[PDB]
Amino acid sequence: HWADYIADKIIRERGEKEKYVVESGITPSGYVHVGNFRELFTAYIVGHALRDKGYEVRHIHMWDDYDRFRKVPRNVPQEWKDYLGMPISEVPDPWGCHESYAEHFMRKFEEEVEKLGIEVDLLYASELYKRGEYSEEIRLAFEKRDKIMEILNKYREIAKQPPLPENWWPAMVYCPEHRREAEIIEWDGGWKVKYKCPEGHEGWVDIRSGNVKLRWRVDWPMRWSHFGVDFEPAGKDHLVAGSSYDTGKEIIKEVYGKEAPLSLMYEFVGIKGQNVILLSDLYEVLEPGLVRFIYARHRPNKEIKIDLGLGILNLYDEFEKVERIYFGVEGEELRRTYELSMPKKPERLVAQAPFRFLAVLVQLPHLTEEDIINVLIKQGHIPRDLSKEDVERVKLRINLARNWVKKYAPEDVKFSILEKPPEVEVSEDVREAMNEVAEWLENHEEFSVEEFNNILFEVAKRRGISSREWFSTLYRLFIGKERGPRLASFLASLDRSFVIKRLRLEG
Ligand SMILES: [Zn+2]
Ligand SMILES: [Zn+2]
Repeated sequence: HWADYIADKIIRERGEKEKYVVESGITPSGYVHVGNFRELFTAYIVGHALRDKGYEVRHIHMWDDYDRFRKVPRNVPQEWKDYLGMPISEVPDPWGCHESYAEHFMRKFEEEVEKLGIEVDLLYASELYKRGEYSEEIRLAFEKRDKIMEILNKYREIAKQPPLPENWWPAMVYCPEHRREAEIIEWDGGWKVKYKCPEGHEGWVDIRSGNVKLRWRVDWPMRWSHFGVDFEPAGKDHLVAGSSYDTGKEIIKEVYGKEAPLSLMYEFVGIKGQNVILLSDLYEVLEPGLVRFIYARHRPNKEIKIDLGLGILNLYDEFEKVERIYFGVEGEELRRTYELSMPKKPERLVAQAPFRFLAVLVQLPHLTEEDIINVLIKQGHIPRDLSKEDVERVKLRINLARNWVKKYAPEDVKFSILEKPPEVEVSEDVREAMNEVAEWLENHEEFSVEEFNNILFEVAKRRGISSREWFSTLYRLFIGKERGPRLASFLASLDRSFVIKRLRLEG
């Protein structure tokens, strides 16, 4: 919904146009994470609602792969200090799998975004620059140098930070002979700039080539001008008083005679109980649709803390419930959230096997993917008639539950069936109650879990047995623990004669 708002605020603020332009951008200096993805998603959701009003939109995702190589992350060979100063799109790939350093991190992210079904126009600074797509706007930068410096000192002073150095140029240079950054020394009134290469050297370079890059403060608003960016969310750090945005909101005006696009602050994203987290990490246990929904369910300035542990079970339940309400297959605002989280138009409900139950079924080794699917059918969680998408969705989720149990689930919920019963105190009352449950199971090949579960309380009530004594005993005889999986659906999933013989304390 907050995306529809900002949509109204965009049709209002900006004039009513034919096609709008939304933008997101990242520097591939390392692994683009779950926090960076929030920016692209925010641009996509607003762009999505914009189409929901009949307008047309272009979502530009800009890769600042032309930024210099400042620092060497962890896991990246230390022997790569030699490439600092070079643009990332020309720095080698530490692992060899790709052409550049920037490519390794860009490919991973673009692939992670596809599985989410989110479409965008990927642009590369390195290509736009080289092609001279920025020749003109770059010259203006030099033509309005004093103006730019004026603006940056205007804000630097509010924060009592010292003014820009006297011989400051709004752009840098990449030495053609060594490709490392270099301070610009001189300029004309058109093209050509002189630079003083680090160490010992001098030289001239033509702006019309691609070795004259606009420093970020100018480089951003120029970009908003070149393309017609109408909306572009950004990190808190760029929206702080005299930061990127405020300083660009002026440069684009006083230099490119344009109004800056509207913006929005998106907050932090992480996992509970907690070293970078990528979309790949969430994929190990979260369906792509779930990921999308999680980002559409929060307000931009409320941080997202995903519980990949025990709280993942209620996550799926709430998600499933909303999907059911959306298709009316179950008894208002969440409704539009479901639409906005989906890149494509909602087709129909797809078989939903309760995550918490797969976590249980997946811990019974004598069960194949087929067996699991069949259990789900008998206990009626998924229709008997499964489409292609349905079996495709249930199989993936089964794998997601198997992954969650191995790596994210707390130790408490792990269990294993005891092939033989343990020696445990069992009162005459419980004994007779288990005998009644076994008889009911022996005379009822078929039944619904819901009723089986009612029968389990009935027998306990008739004999006068508390919950802790009743359930902790059944859990102990079956899995050797005091607590365990929801009882009714658990027992129904096991070999029937195994449950009967165990209840009868004879096997
Ligand atoms: Zn690579
Ligand atoms: Zn040089």
